Amino acid sequence: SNALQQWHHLFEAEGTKRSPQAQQHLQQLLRTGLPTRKHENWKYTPLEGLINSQFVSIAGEISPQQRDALALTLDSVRLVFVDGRYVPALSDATEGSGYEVSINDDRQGLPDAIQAEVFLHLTESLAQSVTHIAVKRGQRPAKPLLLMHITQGVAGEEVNTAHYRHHLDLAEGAEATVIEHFVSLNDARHFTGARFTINVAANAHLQHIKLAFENPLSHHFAHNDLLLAEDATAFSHSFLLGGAVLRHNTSTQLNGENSTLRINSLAMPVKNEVCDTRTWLEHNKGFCNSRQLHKTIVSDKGRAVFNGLINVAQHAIKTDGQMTNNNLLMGKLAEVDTKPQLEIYADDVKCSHGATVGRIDDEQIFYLRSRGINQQDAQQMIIYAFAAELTEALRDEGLKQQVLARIGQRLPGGAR
Amino acid sequence: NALQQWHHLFEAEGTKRSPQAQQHLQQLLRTGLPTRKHENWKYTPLEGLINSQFVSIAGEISPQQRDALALTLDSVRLVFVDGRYVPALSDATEGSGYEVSINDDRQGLPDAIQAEVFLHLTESLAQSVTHIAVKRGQRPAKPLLLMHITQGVAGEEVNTAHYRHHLDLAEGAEATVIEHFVSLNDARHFTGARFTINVAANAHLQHIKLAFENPLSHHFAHNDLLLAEDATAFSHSFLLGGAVLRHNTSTQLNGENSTLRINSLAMPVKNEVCDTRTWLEHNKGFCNSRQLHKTIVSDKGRAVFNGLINVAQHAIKTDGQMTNNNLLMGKLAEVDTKPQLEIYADDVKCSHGATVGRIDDEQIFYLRSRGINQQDAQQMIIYAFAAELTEALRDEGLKQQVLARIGQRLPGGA
Amino acid sequence: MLSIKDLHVSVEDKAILRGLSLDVHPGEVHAIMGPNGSGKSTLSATLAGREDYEVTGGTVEFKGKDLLALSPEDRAGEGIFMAFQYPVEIPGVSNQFFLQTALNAVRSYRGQETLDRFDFQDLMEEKIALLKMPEDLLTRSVNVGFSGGEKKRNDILQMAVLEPELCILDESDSGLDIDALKVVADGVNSLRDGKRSFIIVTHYQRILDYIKPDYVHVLYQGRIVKSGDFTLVKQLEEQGYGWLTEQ
Amino acid sequence: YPVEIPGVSNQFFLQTALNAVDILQMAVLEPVVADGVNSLRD
Repeated sequence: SNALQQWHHLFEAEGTKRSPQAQQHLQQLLRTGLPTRKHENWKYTPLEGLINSQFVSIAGEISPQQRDALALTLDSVRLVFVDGRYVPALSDATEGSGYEVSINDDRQGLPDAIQAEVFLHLTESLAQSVTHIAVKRGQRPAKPLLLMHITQGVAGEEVNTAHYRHHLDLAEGAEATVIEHFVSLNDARHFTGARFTINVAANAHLQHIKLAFENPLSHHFAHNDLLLAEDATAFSHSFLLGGAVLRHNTSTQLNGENSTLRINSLAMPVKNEVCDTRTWLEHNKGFCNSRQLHKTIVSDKGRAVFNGLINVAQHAIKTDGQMTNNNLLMGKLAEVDTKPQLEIYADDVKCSHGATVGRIDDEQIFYLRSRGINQQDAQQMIIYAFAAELTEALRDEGLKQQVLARIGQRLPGGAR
Repeated sequence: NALQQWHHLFEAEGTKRSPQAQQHLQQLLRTGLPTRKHENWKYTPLEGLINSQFVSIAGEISPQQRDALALTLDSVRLVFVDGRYVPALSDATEGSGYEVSINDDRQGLPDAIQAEVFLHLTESLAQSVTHIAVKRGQRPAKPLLLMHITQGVAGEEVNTAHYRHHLDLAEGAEATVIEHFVSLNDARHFTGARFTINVAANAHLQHIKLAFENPLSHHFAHNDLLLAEDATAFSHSFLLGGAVLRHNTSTQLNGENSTLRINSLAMPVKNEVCDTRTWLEHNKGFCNSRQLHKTIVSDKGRAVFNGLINVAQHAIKTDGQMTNNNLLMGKLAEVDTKPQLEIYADDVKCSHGATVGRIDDEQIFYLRSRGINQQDAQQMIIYAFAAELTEALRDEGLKQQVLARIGQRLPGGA
Repeated sequence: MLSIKDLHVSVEDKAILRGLSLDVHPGEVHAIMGPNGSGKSTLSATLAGREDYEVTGGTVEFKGKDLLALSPEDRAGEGIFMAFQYPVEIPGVSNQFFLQTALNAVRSYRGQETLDRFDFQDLMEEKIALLKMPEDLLTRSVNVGFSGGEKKRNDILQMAVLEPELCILDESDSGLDIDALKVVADGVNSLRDGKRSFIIVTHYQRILDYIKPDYVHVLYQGRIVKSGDFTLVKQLEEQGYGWLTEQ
Repeated sequence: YPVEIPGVSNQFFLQTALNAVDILQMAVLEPVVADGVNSLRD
């Protein structure tokens, strides 16, 4: 099997009116080829379970009952996507919601990639449609927009693959919360690709949340972009809790002065899984403040990978950027690779990065247990304390409890 | 091109090349020269070096020229000029505690901890190897000083000299070794160095490196530190010379209960690029390591930091920290820092941090509002910034000479 | 209620306790003393359930059950509570959430019900007062920002709230002066109901002036080699032991 | 809000400021707080 050939085949599949944009990304995809473990950005992320596999794109259909059984409990404006396809019958109406929504394959407006890379090109080229979302000037929707993704694998050794593409434009003064939720229909492995680009205009405020909760055997490769103008505010929270191999990228450009940015993420790989969380940040204008908190909890035979690039352009005075990566290792076979990368070309700044690696504080666990709390609960209380700063940033208790439930379920002293 | 010329220099004396040297030359020609696209070469320019016409000639220098460039210090001084050990200029080592042999026999040399292009170049071109050893339990009365004096030639050619030394501290041995690099004059040259040290059980090593070459030269070095169990090692590098300097210190902690400290100071001014790099492997558990790398970048200068710490599986009780603090002085100053971690053991305490910013705007005003002019105020702060590193030099006389070298790069000039 | 017989315990293969025997009945206060290195910490660690303490011989029975087979939380359920020499800080976990969770746990075990939210608070207030604790205890993180003296007092508050049967003070008098000692004493003494028992592993003797023991025991190379009542403390002073005094 | 200057001792600080030309610095540099300020009334 030749992955590039397979994907090329899916691109040419009979009955596919692919856009010029998609065609350009296909060429880039075939131009760059697949990286090896010798490539600067791929020393720790395995592609073996992908490079030599047969790929198919089977768009099935599910019932509201199946959707509900996997859906989050939340009052939102929910758009449902199944195996790479928007499913109207399973989605909520958007009229009067505060969100202008159109789903089609017209891509004339989409911005160029901040950081071009092989899997971003793959998704752009195989996405069957683009979700055009916009929030008009000064509008602050009452409910969060929820993009629910349901992907399924097929019987056999073939790997069903679906690629999702969404773009959000937050006009001046607009303030919205958008959530991307990914789940697997069943235990069959699948290859999920996703790309959510977002443009944040002046005085606009974004609350972005990503919940990748797919099964243990799937591959999840995504690349989101955040473009901020001046006086813009953007918060992005990612909880990568699923998949055999997951690689998420968030590339950002602060193209306006006086903006505030926060990008957080939690990686929780369990037995044999690899969770790769990466960010790319450009402080192109001065007077912006950026904060990043990426935490990982690795269980026996799991591997967390962090990569955080921060470039501060010359003239970007008064830049205030921080990045923190705290890693907690659960067993003697767990692994973690972290690579912060700072490129600072302005002196009048305050930039810093910090990363820690260690195991859960056993003295605290024993203390809790000596008062009567069982091992499982003591451990959960401490992990929750560890992730508290990330989960509380959700600013939504109801949602927070479901994310915590997902976290607690992946702990050794819980289910394993 | 550069690779062709170096190959020529290797063959110009082919008859005298050791098998190991030949093996490194092969690896050099195999891997070739990196581009700005290579993972570890994004910020360090090689153009000023690879577009040159090279030569490698050894000239004679008098005791007077040596004395004028030498450090004021009581030590056992070995002198190397234009790539070679010079008997007539070196101190006698008889009864000093240091067993010294200079020859091209490389049979006992350990393999490279981290092989790379310039390490191969140096191994392949070095005329000979300085075999240094300190017997078990022995503690030499004086520190060993290896003074290197390299000169460029008149014209456009770039004279290149490559030095190679290996120090072996037997069990229980304790010794301090100083590497001093100076330029005979203003003519530019390409200096290559490689100092490998084997620290045995219970041995205690103190390593100091003073790269004080001229403003136009290139300095590419790679040192290796190998520690057994219950061993201690402190390495302090003050990289204050050369137009482009790239220094690597690769280390392996192969025994439990060892202590390691590796520090470096870089102060790139006027279109200089100073590249300080470390590679550390905690192969066994129960070891403590600390790294403090500070830079002060001033004009169009660029400081580059790269630090990788790998903690092998089961290396429990590892306690490693790495800190890179960067001070930018002007609007055109630059700094690129990549502290990295590959941790494969859970019962450990590993952390790293990197900071980048300008002089504390509040400390300066407070000082100025008391009568101190701006420059003096900034110098005080710069010195306080570098003091954490300079204070590691217990020999006051040595420390003062290092501070004076630092002063040459300050606004006032002192 | 507690019976320790011919207990042998080693740490990292070093024999620490070499045949320690002790008998504690309901309503008794026992003081264990002696020099450093003779077993104080190993005894406490073994009873609490620290996992790095190898019991190579002997027995420890509590309420007719083998205690050594119980996990730490079950020993607490059974009724054993230990005031740490070094109370642990739990950042991100409020004393309220901690105590509430602990109380429910031991109440569940033991087959009873826990207090009712607001009642739990009427209990706290009463205890925060009894031990001169910060009124904003419930919302702060367990022992974070507390001095050594405050951490010791917090542990006693825990003791009074979780209501154990056998209370062990593991050199928790260390670093405390007459004032703190007196407050700690008022906390422990308030727990004397004639049924609960106490084991005071002394750092120093002064604590025994406020919490008078019924029994006093002296350790020597991991064994109790002398027992008596409170008057024994004065007798030991005549031996000139260096460990007997100076905090 | 007095400013902190790590690495620089008051001695070097004061000596440098003096040869160049809080209440303590005011008294030492001669340009409970009151008694410190009033004593400088010449």
